[PDB]
Amino acid sequence: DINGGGATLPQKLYLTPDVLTAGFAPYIGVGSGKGKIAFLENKYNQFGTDTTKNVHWAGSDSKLTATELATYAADKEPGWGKLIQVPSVATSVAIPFRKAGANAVDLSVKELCGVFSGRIADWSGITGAGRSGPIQVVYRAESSGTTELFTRFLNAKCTTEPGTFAVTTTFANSYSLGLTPLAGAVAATGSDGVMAALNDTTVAEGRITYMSPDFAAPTLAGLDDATKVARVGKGVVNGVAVEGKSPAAANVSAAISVVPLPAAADRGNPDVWVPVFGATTGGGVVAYPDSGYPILGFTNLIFSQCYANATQTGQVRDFFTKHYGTSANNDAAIEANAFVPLPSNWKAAVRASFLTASNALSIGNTNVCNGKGRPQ
Repeated sequence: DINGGGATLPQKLYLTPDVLTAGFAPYIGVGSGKGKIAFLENKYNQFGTDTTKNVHWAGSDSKLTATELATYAADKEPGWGKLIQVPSVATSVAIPFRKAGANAVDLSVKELCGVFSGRIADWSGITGAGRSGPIQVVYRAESSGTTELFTRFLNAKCTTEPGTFAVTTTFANSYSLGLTPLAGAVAATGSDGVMAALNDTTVAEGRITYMSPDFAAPTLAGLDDATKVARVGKGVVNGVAVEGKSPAAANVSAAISVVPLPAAADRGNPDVWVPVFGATTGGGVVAYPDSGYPILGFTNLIFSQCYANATQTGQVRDFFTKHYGTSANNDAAIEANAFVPLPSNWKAAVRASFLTASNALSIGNTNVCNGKGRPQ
């Protein structure tokens, strides 16, 4: 079997029957940090105790770092082939909370920033929410791609707090002044662990967090309940008050559709395949959108170009053919789990590099993978 795991943000998608195709073992959700280690170092111990198994792929919503890429290129690539890093689906980052009230909770970006910096410690500081009492932040204890996607937004947009947020996979390391300004912030492990803490009725109401939209509510409809999942984007544009949007996929799809393709000449560099958002467009960075739901990003796949086993090679190719297909694809399942399919031009680009047999980057390319590949 082909073994993968990593990011919890999309784990329920990858666990849905037939999203992963023949040969793929059930996906093991353990966090993006562990997913990257598992793949880069071939350490199945990050997935489970049966370390006779080899790792074949990972899900991650944390980008591979310069050091990770360079180390793999030097240590593993000569014998195993190039790694491949590609977007899987696009996603919002939802803000679920436990605080009763008939009023819609609609955070301005400034309010969001204050909640997560500690500047706003009481629900009464959220205009229009009709709520009062302490806010308690729940965050991911471990190295998390959800944290990376969220802190990338805070870094770009929270520009008038006392401190600043660094982009990181460890939330406790993000704010320059630390977590100390927050009173009783709670760390939990996994998307599921954070939601369990958020939903814990043995403690007082008031908790809030950042979350995969597939976990942030029991069903898609729940993402539109602003008494449980915050709208984000409240403000004033051209002199007129505007409401924020829910993190429903429909509210980020327009922004995703116009994300530029990875620069053609550099498509041999895995770093260019994962777009990141930022304050302004330029140098490969895509500006966070001024319309729709504001907090978005990509979750990604990490594979090898080459596998020692020919059956596994074909099975990986069959998965790419489905996941990036023009038709007979995973898009209905992607949408059903609160995510945004990749645009057609993105699917085509992924296929043209990693599937089309003649391409030097293609999975199982006979000239490149001659005598090479990750162990079965």
